[PDB]
Amino acid sequence: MAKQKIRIRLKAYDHRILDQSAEKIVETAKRSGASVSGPIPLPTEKSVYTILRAVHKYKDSREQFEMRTHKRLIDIVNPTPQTVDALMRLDLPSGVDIEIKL
Amino acid sequence: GQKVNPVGLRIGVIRDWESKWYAGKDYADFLHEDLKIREYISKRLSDASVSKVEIERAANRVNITIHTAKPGMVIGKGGSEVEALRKALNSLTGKRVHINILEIKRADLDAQLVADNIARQLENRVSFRRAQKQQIQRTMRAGAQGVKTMVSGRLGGADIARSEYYSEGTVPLHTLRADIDYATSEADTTYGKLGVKVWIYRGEVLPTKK
Amino acid sequence: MAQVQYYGTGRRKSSVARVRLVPGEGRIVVNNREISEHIPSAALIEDIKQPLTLTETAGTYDVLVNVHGGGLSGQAGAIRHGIARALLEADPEYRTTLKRAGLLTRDARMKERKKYGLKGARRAPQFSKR
Amino acid sequence: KGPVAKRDVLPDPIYNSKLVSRLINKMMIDGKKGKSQTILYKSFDIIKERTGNDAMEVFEQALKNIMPVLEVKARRVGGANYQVPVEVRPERRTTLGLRWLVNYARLRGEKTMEERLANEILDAANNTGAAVKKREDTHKMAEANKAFAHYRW
Amino acid sequence: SLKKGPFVDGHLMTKIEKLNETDKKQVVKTWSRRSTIFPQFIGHTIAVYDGRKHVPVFISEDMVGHKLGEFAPTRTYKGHASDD
Amino acid sequence: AKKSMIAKQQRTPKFKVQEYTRCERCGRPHSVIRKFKLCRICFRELAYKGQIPGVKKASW
RNA sequence: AAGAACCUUACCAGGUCUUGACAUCCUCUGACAAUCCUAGAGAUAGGACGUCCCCUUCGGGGGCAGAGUGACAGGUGGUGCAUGGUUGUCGUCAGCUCGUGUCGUGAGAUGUUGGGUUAAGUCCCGCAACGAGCGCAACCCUUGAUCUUAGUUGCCAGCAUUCAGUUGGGCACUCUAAGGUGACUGCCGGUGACAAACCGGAGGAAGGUGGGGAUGACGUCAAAUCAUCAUGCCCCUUAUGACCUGGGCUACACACGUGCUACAAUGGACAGAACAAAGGGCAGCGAAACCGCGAGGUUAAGCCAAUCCCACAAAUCUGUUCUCAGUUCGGAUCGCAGUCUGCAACUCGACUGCGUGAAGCUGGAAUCGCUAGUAAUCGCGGAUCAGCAUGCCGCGGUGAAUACGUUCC
Repeated sequence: MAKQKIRIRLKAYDHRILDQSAEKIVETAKRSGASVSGPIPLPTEKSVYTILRAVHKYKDSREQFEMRTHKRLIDIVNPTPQTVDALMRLDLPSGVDIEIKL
Repeated sequence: GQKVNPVGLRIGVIRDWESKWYAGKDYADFLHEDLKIREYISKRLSDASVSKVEIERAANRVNITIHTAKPGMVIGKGGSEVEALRKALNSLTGKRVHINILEIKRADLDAQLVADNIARQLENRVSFRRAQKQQIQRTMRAGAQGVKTMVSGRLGGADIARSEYYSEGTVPLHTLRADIDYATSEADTTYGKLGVKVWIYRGEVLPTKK
Repeated sequence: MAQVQYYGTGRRKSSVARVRLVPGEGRIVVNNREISEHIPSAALIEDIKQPLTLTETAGTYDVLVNVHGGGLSGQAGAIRHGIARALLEADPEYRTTLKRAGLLTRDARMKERKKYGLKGARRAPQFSKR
Repeated sequence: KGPVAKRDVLPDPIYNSKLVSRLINKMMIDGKKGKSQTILYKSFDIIKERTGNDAMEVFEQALKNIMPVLEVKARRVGGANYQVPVEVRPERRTTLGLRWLVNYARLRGEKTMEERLANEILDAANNTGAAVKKREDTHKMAEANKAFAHYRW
Repeated sequence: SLKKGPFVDGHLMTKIEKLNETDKKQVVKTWSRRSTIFPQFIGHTIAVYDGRKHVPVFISEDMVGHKLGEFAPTRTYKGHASDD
Repeated sequence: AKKSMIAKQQRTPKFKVQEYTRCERCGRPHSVIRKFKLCRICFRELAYKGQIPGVKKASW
């Protein structure tokens, strides 16, 4: 009964942009479609960075700026070509890492 | 410190980054092209002026929207100027471009503009004290819960060095919802450069839910 | 789908455990291994088994537990808090004696993140005047 | 300020009592409960082997025998130091007892650490050894010079 | 080094080759001290460029795998105050 | 001599190993992270300027 | 200094250039650019093979080179006793001030003192003062409890399957990240003016600013950085500039600061067994198979990664063995033979095999850290990075002793 299915994945630094993008990318899945799996959470990987405060010495004082990387997955049992043609247009967001695979 | 920049704290919790995008195979190259766009907008800062440019990119696309107190300076007559700028940027970025424009209401309220203006006043060799007073009066005309301002380096050419600051109303940088605008500027008198700083407390932001 | 059994998650310092109090002989099972075997010898294992003995004594219920993360003592402590909370879910009435026992809460504590300029997240290597 | 709360130790399963757990805390080095565990059980075993008696009894008599009744406390009010004798807190009593116990046990020089802990604890049982001698030395520094710490301070 | 093999810059190779086949010229300066001594190179005397001054170096049969520039130390001794 | 240095770097090295990392915003070599090719101070000032998401600062 | 073999590098020595290595204006031709040979250490010069492109009725447009030319360009040159900018320090100490008014000839004072209370100028009450601003606090992040939403690459309990959560299935649970719940002295008791607050107890996953981080107030030290950048002034310019080879930044009689490893039987050595977290990876991580004692190599699957790889956790536990000594303690130093990276490992790289087996058997005077998951200690990862991490930044394992107290520093 198992069959290959399209499984779009999203990635972004900001999360509000990411789950707004998730809602926008599943909303097209809902119309002219069926089932529509929700956006399941992924572990997310941050990158820490310690940098010196002073231009010269005083290495004892520093600061940690870091960049987290969120990830998400979305699925749909029915390929439904009409919402795939609808999928081609995406006004938002400029900052998103959608990836399509079947 | 002794004074950490509020702009380095406000971002994230209460304000958006000046340039948002995603990366990507080349995180550096997007940053290079964007910093270059800052380098040319800085050339546009010479007279046309700008408070800030917001930037967005999505693979072979860019959204370098501008907001400025004087919108017609960059549009020109017939809109030819924004087009020529669009070509000048298209020649460099190597990708499609469509620069946007915005006209801020009560533009004096913005920290960048008042800081650039008082800096130009320092270029005009007007007394720095009276200039800061006119700053506080003008921002008072702008209407705000609290405002602070500061200048450093040579002042009137007197003494080896001096620093001054004036303020009125609450200016709570330690507040995490303060939404305080921050600005810096660099005057260039023959006696020497003049450091410029200004803090603008727009007021607390109340979180929403649906 | 078999005979009814209670279960209680129990973690400590990034070591999570999933106990299952199925009634039976009372022999304990950790990762398909005996507690006498999985952590020889180790006497502390009896301290992992103490809360059941401190409460009326004794059933004794069989335990099927699956634990992951942490070291041996940490995962064993997870077995302890895990059988403790499961014993809490056994009957509501027992909880009163449990207040005298403490033996719950799992106090969250774990090694502190290192401070910059410090080796032990608190310790400073050295100081010297002049 | 004020007094601080102190945690009670998890009781040792063998022999039940928490005080033995206090030994598990003190004898331990490099943060190893297991090494203290092995030396503890081998200690009970070697006590079981020579001169038969309950380990808890000889241990109890030993710890009762190694607690000082008084202790001096140096204070420089002027030229040269001036120790002040005072009655010891029972927690401080068992603390000094166990610390001088493990310390002198460390220096016994025997090839087996457990056997020399045994010889040491039996020396405490027999009112002898370096530990009892040291408590006696503290007894000498005390009493003989308690007059400055009579009821003054 | 490693394998295949010791590495002269290669100009010294043709130089010592031509000097071996004919002429038998003696004493020649070189800036490339990195080159290792070779069996074909034997018996030649090279002025070695330490930097401050060239130091001439004869080549005994015993030296091959040692670097040609190793024999001349750029370092100046010692220098110390009160000897003995 | 930073102009001479950036001129030295932008030109192709005689050997590929030679190419040390350096930021474009400033000509200072050394202590430049390779992953972002920014100055520690370059990245510092841009950090107060805020160039990338997000949080910032000193989490976890 | 988050990587000095060359480069970096600035400094030295030698070899070379003067509108220049780098930017612009002019006139001005011409595409620019490369393919090799010759001489040289390179730097570059001497030759040929070569470029001679794109839009225009001929003026041109375009990068770009070359030529000359005045301009200029250039300095990690001097000045942090000219600075902007950025950062230490007292100090995450609780103070520093202003508006109005009052008092004082005046400077100044009152407010900010006093009583109680607090980590706090914290709150409360009173007070010739009433307010307010910058801080503390709160607001944020992280950690812990729980719910809801959402179940793959992650998850395996209930079911069958298998060498294997691996494969059917399950999407409970662990786990994952969004929105919520929860702590506020609030509930009780006592003290206190019935105020603030403290103490005790209950409730509770966490109790009395829960733990940690971020958050550093007016200012002090003419504190640090002209050498990140920017630059006032001063100085140099066929040279304080530029190119290159090699050096040096690693010196060596010694002093000091700061780490690492040990001086050993709670141990060393061997064998077996067992428990992590977090981070990194496509110019990359590189499994498995095979070759070599080892380091690595040959070859190559998979992985843009909750899939796969870096990758095995180490202490520990279980036994065997040595039986108290410069030792089966420790590893120094050096020799020989290999190996990774790189045009290239002499100066001045790392690692391995073999051999050699310093000193040190716990350290004077003196001095440092730390109140609990802290000290103690064991391994792992990353930034750095061709190669080079005992340093730095993190991750987790194991995990205490003591706090009578403000006499003294």
